[PDB]
Amino acid sequence: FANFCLMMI
Amino acid sequence: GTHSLKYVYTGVSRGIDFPEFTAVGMVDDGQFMYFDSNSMKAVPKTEWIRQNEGADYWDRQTQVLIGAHQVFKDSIQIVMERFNQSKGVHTWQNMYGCELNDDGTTQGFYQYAYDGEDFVSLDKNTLTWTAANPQAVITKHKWEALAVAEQNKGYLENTCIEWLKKYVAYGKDTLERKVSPQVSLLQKDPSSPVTCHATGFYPSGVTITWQKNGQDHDEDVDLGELLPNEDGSFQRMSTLNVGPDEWKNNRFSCVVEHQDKTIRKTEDDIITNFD
Amino acid sequence: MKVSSPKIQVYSHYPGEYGKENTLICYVSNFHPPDISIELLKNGKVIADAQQTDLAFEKGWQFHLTKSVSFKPEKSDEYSCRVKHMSDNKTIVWESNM
Repeated sequence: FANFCLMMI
Repeated sequence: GTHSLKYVYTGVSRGIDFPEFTAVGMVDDGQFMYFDSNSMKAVPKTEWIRQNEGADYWDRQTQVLIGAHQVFKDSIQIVMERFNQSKGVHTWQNMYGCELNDDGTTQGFYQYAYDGEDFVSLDKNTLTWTAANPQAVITKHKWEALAVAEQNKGYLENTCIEWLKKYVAYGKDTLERKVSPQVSLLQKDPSSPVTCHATGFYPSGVTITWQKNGQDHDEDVDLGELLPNEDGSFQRMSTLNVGPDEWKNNRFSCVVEHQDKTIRKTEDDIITNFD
Repeated sequence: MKVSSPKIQVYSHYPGEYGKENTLICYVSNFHPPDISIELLKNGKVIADAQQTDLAFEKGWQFHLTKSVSFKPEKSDEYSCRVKHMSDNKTIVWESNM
């Protein structure tokens, strides 16, 4: 299952 | 055995042929999931995931990746500006994943690239981001303030491994399969080189050797690369270039070893077209 | 930004024995950027119903794709893989090794 949490660079 | 779960995201700005965002998920480097920003839907790619997860799982995966697409759009815009590139096609990539070894030890990685070159990489020991260039340093500081390394480490060591364990159970028979190579000796012309061809095997590790008169022969040997078949199996070949005379005067053979078992082919086995 | 031109390898699943059902495979690897055209050809004509893998990449970030289709090689027929990356146009003829 993919990581739910992403932050823009 | 060791198993792995990996995700690879591709973001493209300004392209036509490919979507803005593509995501592929893999267990043991075999794809089980696909998503793109054209369909906006995450979909199964193996029988074992189809049989074991359904609508709820895929709706959740779809939602995560719609979010990833949005973030990728925003991210690529930022990095392009930092390299002073307001025109042309550019790419933003993320790969991350975890491995579970037999001892129950685990490994994991989290990496990003801009135009196919390292941008930032997670060091999950120091909870810091390695910046490959000055352009990445701004991101390093931002992410360290937002505790991104901590979140990512949490995911890799817990969530990722928990799901990997589930996937391994779902696909156990497929993932643990041992399929022996089908081996042939090939020759185009009686005076031409002889090719030992091995195909249809899994896992991918294979040893192809040549012997002369029962002893290992390492001269005039050309070992080919490991190559993928269309069905998840693999193939590899080795070519021996001694003369038809050297073949006539001696007893050459090919030995293919896979999973501690060997197959041997000799001159009596050589096949050809036209004949 | 730098272009990485594709490695192109054309082969069959099984030994390319004439008159035998087989699979023609074109493995296109080590390339960047990702936009690419891959076509399998029989006597210079595009073969229909060829299957292409979903876009992925390895460690080092370079992309790879596999195009494949069922085929039955015969004496008078030529098979090839035509790859178009950026403005390049390459065609690699299938060698049977037999």
